[PDB]
Amino acid sequence: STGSATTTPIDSLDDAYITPVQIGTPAQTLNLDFDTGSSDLWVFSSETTASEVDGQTIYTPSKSTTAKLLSGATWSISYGDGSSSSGDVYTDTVSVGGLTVTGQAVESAKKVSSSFTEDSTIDGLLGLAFSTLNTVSPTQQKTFFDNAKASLDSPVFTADLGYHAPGTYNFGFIDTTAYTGSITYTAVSTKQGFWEWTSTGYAVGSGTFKSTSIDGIADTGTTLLYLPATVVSAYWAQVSGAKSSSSVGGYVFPCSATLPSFTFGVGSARIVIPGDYIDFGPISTGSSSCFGGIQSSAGIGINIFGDVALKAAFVVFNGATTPTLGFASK
Repeated sequence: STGSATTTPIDSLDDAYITPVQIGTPAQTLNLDFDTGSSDLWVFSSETTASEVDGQTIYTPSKSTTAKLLSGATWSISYGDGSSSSGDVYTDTVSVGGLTVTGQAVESAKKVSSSFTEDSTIDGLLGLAFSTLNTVSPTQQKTFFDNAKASLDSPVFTADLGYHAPGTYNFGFIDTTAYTGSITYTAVSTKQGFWEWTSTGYAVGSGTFKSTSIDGIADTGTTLLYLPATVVSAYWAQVSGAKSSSSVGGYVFPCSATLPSFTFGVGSARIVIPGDYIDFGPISTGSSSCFGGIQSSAGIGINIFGDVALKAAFVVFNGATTPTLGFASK
């Protein structure tokens, strides 16, 4: 089997991407944030504290003839950005782009943090990291991909995120028309539960490539590119007037600037992020100070190849017995 679904930016900045997901019988379609950095499929629901729901579409398990309470199971998750959610668990039928999993754990939120409430466009998350990170207790549950894998034509999914435009998540096949050149594959460590890999270096603009190992995670659920402070300083030094602002929370730059590109290495291959992808616009409405899309990972504890990086590539998440990651230009 295969599946193919369009993923759409939630706003003009590509802060996140939503993908329609069919849950239950008859189908209830929710728009979920596909997140290769986590492993829970959770949704706003009829059980979510009413004051914490503000415009989201909810899953109502009592209206699904295939929903079953997973007795005794609870979940609770905290994300790198400080947001969180928790609740109980149903199993139900879940379909993405024509690919159907029966008996998928659907984690129903009883509580969500303010960041989730305040974003009316995201109805929940669909985790695509390794199932070892799944938070359901006392019986850990599998991701949608893990459940689908054996049935897929090939045990892979691909992320093709757009810049200020829709893109595609495919399951079970590689669309050879969706990228240019060849896909370069690179090793993955699953030791921390992530799609963790090592970039071979970077360049700023038309500058020389610096060969250096940068361990990080491919994370569709993180907006920005978080890299070591040395790398980030070298980038922003090429933008007149750019500076790190402790009050704003990262590097800012004059909105009148033209940003240089940023290149990262994948083996001997190179992925170029155009400068415009690094512009996250005014820090507040009407400001001439703009927020940067490349930020320091210092104090996150891990480097994160988030959407800023991934949207410059066609990315293969290869879930074979020994997982790997593939990157192609597009």
